[PDB]
Amino acid sequence: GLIKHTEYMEFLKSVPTFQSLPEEILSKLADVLEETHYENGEYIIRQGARGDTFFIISKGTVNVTREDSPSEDPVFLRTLGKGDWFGEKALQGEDVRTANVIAAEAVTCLVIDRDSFKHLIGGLDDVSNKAYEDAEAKAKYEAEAAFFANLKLSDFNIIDTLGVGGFGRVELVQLKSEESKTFAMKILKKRHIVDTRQQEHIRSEKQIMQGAHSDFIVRLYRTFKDSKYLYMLMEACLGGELWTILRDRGSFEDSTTRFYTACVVEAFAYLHSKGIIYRDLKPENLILDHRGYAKLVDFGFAKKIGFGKKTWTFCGTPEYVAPEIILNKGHDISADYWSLGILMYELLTGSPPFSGPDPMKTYNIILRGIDMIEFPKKIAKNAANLIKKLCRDNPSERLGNLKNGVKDIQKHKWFEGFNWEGLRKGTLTPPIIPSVASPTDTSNFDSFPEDNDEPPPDDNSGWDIDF
Ligand SMILES: OC[C@H](O[C@H]1CCCN(Cc2nc3ccccc3[nH]2)[C@H]1c1ccccc1)c1cc(Cl)cc(Cl)c1
Ligand SMILES: [Cl-]
Repeated sequence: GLIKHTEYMEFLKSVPTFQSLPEEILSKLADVLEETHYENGEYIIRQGARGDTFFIISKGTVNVTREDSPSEDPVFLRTLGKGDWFGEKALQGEDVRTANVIAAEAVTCLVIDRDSFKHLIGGLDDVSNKAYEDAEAKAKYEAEAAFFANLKLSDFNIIDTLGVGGFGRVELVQLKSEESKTFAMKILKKRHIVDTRQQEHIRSEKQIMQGAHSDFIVRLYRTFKDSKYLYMLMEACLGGELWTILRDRGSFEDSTTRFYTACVVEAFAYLHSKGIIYRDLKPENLILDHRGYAKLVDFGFAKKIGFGKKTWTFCGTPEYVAPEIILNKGHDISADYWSLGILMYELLTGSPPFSGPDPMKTYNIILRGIDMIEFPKKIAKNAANLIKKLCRDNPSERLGNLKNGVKDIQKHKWFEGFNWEGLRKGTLTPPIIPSVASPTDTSNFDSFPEDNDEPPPDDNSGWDIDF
């Protein structure tokens, strides 16, 4: 009735994930949630039983257990209480139960069967169904952390090397439990991080790349650590390094450059919506996937910055540094729009616009401006017009940092005919289609010799505590 319905309504509002949901759904749940009771030691669920009902705990506690074999004692897993739940696989179709749920005292559950759950599912098209699908997406990422949190470096095999540098190297790893699942394992020498004073640069890289969920940014699942190296488990983008494709091809066509520039625009639009400056854009920071879709890979120089505030660190490759960084005036999200203009220019000509024989000479030609450079005939009138709008000296006057934000870059003449929606959907046909025969295919990468040198010194300082 009305009392019991409001009591279920007031209860669901106190449950961690169910409180964020619309009132429509909460009332529809409270109409069909049934109340079941159990005394101490009573089995709510038995392992191996076939079931169609989900349970939320309204009163008491239960003890979740599981036996891994017939002739092996049952293992204890956890103790759930008020607001917790269990049995949710039963709602998709999976009948067989994989763990025993025993009552620890007098327990009361609010229950819903698969049929009743499946029929409540079918509310308002984009009103009720909007926040539900977003709540189940938001929920999946804590479960992804839990999956990777149980693994160890010992659960992986090295397939082949993807990259090598002074930093360490990127190895293609294969999960032992699943031969179809491949990841890029970036292994970093800790003394190189300490020698370069990159402790916080990498501490922020972990925080940002794990927090990010863009199809235009390489995913970072988790990290590991030992006394010598930091290990970073990311997604495998087997399409190849953009800087090698650009090297092998020399330069890129207007249409080819457009697709890659657009992939960056979406990546930036995501980062900028969270107050994150990238600051490291250059062909080296881009990697294609097996479809030929580009993603940003290194977040070493990226920084989370509050809305309306500036940062003052002087870093980055001299050819991509914005004027406000050089001038020790502050800088924000708007420096990434400058980098987009520089990236466009190099992708179309094979060489960026500002370059001197050393950093200080390069910084002098950047300060003279984009208006002081003659654009080759190769660069199309529209591409050149966009590069000049993105490379304006004043960060306030810059395209992307004006009235409409990143939509002003998206809406530019150069982008007329560009299917922005098919790019976000993944249906737009890329310009360079890579040949990836399997998840273990590193043929789109350079050949790297095996590390024969001895390992670096230990580092047990403790700045790696979070890894
Ligand atoms: O699958 C059932 C679905 O799952 C619940 C109960 C089980 C956990 N999950 C969150 C969740 N979704 C995941 C998807 C993938 C991996 C882990 C995940 N955890 C919850 C949730 C909460 C709000 C919106 C969507 C789902 C459910 C949704 C709602 Cl709104 C109401 C009920 Cl009674 C049941
Ligand atoms: Cl993603």
